[PDB]
Amino acid sequence: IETVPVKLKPGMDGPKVKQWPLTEEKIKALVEICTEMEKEGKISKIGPENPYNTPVFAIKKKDSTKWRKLVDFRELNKRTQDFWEVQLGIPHPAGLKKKKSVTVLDVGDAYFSVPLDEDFRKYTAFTIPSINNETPGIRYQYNVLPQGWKGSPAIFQSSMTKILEPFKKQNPDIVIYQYMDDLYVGSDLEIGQHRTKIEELRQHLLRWGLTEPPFLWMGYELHPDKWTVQPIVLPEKDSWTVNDIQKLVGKLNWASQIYPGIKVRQLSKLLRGTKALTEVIPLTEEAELELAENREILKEPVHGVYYDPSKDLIAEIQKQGQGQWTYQIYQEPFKNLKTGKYARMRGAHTNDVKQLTEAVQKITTESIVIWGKTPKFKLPIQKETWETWWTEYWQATWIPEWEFVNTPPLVKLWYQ
Amino acid sequence: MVPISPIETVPVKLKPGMDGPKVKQWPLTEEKIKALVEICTEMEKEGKISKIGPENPYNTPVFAIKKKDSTKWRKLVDFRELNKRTQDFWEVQLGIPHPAGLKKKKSVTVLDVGDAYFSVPLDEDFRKYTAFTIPSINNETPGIRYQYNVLPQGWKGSPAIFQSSMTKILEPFKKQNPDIVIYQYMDDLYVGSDLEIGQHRTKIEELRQHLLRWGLTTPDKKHQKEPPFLWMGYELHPDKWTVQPIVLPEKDSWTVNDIQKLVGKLNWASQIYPGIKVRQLSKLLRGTKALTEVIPLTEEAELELAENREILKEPVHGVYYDPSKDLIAEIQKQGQGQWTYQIYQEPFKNLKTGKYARMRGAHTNDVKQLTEAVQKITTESIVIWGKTPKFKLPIQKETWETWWTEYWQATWIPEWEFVNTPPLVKLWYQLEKEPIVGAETFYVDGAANRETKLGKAGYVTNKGRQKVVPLTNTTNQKTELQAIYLALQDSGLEVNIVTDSQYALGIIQAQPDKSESELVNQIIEQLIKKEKVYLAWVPAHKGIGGNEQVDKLVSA
Ligand SMILES: Cc1cc(/C=C/C#N)cc(C)c1Nc1ccnc(Nc2ccc(C#N)cc2)n1
Ligand SMILES: COC(=O)c1c(N)c2cccnc2n(O)c1=O
Ligand SMILES: [Mg+2]
Ligand SMILES: [Mg+2]
Repeated sequence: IETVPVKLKPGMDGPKVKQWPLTEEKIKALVEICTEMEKEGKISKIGPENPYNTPVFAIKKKDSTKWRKLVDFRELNKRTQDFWEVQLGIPHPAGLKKKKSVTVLDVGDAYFSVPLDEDFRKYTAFTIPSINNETPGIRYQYNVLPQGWKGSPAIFQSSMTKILEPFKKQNPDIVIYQYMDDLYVGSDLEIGQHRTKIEELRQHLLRWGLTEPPFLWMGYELHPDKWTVQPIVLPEKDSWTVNDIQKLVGKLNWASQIYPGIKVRQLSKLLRGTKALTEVIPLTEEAELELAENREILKEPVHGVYYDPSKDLIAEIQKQGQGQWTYQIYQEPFKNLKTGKYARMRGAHTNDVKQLTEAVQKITTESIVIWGKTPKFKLPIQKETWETWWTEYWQATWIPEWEFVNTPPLVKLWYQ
Repeated sequence: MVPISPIETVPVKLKPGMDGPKVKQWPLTEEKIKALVEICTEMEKEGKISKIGPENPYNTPVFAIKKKDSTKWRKLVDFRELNKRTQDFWEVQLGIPHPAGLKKKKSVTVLDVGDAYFSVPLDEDFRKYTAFTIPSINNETPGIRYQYNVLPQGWKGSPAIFQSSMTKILEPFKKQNPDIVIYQYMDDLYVGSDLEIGQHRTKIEELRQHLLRWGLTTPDKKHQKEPPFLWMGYELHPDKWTVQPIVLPEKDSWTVNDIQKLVGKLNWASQIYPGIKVRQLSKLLRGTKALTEVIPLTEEAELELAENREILKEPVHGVYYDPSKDLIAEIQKQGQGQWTYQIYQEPFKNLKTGKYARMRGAHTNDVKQLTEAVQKITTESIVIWGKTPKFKLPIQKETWETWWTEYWQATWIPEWEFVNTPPLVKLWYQLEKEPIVGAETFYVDGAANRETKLGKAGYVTNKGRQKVVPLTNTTNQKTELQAIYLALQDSGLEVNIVTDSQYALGIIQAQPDKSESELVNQIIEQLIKKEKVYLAWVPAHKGIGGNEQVDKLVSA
């Protein structure tokens, strides 16, 4: 009921980020949403003495038909002070990624019940553009904690801890983790029981609410205990061609950068001479042993891999074709913290960019569950193509950072 | 008296840490001072400025300027210093409408709102920063001190605050009259509609009555301005638009500046004149920026200019947007990285045109450039019409399918259909996915000395064919490309090539069809002639047979 003071980081002004072009349907959706938000006191019109801006657009959440406003507060979040006053930071729960089922709830609607510091409101300014700039864009700022702003869960945390208290005490084995507008709820129950607990959980928020959230009813189900990883595997063959052995030596040479003890001497010796690529080469005993020893090395964990919470996570993605995508998450090169592969890219069989956008969201979700922050993506796409289309397929309430890769990596061959 | 509503004041601040201006008033002639006193006396009578006491420490210089071919002086208050110290504002006008996105109107009326401007008050707390001083006759009395009560012409905040103030006043009128459009530019309101003229005039009178609620009057004697309108470099008519006349000058010789102006005009023309080209003229401007230098036009530039004169020989117009119809965008390849497009709804009735130029860089291909043009047109179309056009592209559906399924990057183009208008965009070569049975295998390598730039490139094959060429003025990376070129030259129509150059593989795997490097172009020319090419990579210095053999031949 009383506001928490907020400031920007020393020597920084507010965000001044251009609104990107919006389609007619998204503008109309935003005009309706913001008209209601204004009637409810959540936002207010602003005048020309506020020069700040943050981009806004609209999405449809997964399995819903109603438009959701999404503000891209990435710039404001970078510029906003850090929040360690009451707590140094909420230790990320290592048990969340170990639960049989995790359901993600959209609790962002809760933030609108808390007023925002009057002196900070100007920095949340945003614009609803008009088609062809024919009318002045509609300018608003927030009066309440905004969805997507890193300060909202931090300021709401004391309220959240009290709302959830009876449920946690009543269910001591449930793991509950908040990230931005998301609540991640993990348990080891049979799914039917699990959903009932999730539905039990919704009622606490609803009961609290009335003392109606548009997307609280929804539920994104995950199963992190079944999440799958990608060790390095070598072919098992009866007939090795010159080409096969060259590819193997290439892959082993690459793996030698990650694992020590990798040898290719005996395998390369097989290719002595100047041979046809399609010629079949019988493996010698020495080459078979060296291969077997390499296989044994690749079954072991990478040495000296640790997570440092002070460093960025980096995610690389490769297009493998036929709807398949590989990815790696690391902080230091050759020190992967997780690797993975998708082929299940939903409703996007003829759209590369929709597939990549869904891959980006899935990887970010995995990274939030495991480490409690989002990675910086290295995307195999031209900037202009990505920036034209990704908002059409985005369904999450957060947005990670990304950069673009313009030269094809050899590494695609080694994760293939 | 009829009560009028006040205009809400916009609160204004100086930039953090900055104080107001303290600039010396210049001495003036007795004649100039007398002129400024009379002018300021009238502004004071009208409420625009007020005399202030000696306590105010701020000052901005004031000047008197002779209104040409007249005996009347004008005042100029030079707010440059205050402007440096005044906060930034939201500037609503940054993005201007494109004519191609406007809708046809039966009637467009212009209302002069210059007088309303002086009903917009300046934030009371900011007024002190606008202080200025008329020097006194002979410097024998204190100068007359004034500050502004209204938005000063020339002050940083005036355009944004005026525009926002008018918009807020007009909002209920626009909202409750959805059958008109209202656009403000400078001191005029433009009101358009499709009503029969009697009803349209009724709406204008209703707007005037609405504006009177805030005491804002407009000139009864209707404006002298009427369609067509000259606006932002365009001509607007009720049912069509074009650019203002494009006149390319005749010259016996051309300077740097002349060519910059020519390309500027051509770029501007290219939004409605189809097929404008600027590559060869822009090539003349590479790297140098001495505006007076005379650059001889190349034969190619003279040809491009002649082609442009023919395109511009007579007027072309665009039509306006009909939201009930689809948008169609058609693209053609023009050569040398140039692309041209038209956007229309009905055949042969363009809304606008445009062009796209290849981005600068080492290598490219036509499919990538076509994709880039599509993305540019898509984004422009979202801006102008709020939707993506349906595309008509000079690329076969099967060509696109082969490209995107095999390309290492994610790529997408929205709904489109093939249009068979040459030259068509095609794939010029396709590398094999697997080694070729029965094709000779060429192991290539290169090396160069970093000091002398002497080097070697060559190959060895499984048939015992070999070649090493000594080279001058080369580098390690270049020799790797030269070695691949040799292998392509000396092999049959199907060939397996083994390289240890990650660099060379990275270039060829990017699938360029044209390059800034003549060597890469020669390689591309060779690839096009082959039936099948498999390019395999191996790590150097790992004891791989053929690779180690050729490495020894070129590194000695
Ligand atoms: C942007 C704009 C510039 C001017 C003009 C500024 C100036 N000078 C006048 C108006 C009324 C508008 N606003 C809109 C909005 C939607 N459709 C149109 N169509 C439209 C406008 C003018 C003519 C004409 N003649 C025909 C159609 N105009
Ligand atoms: C002593 O030689 C070398 O270390 C050597 C390289 N580092 C090398 C790197 C890329 C491509 N080709 C290469 N070749 O051919 C080499 O010989
Ligand atoms: Mg080499
Ligand atoms: Mg070598």
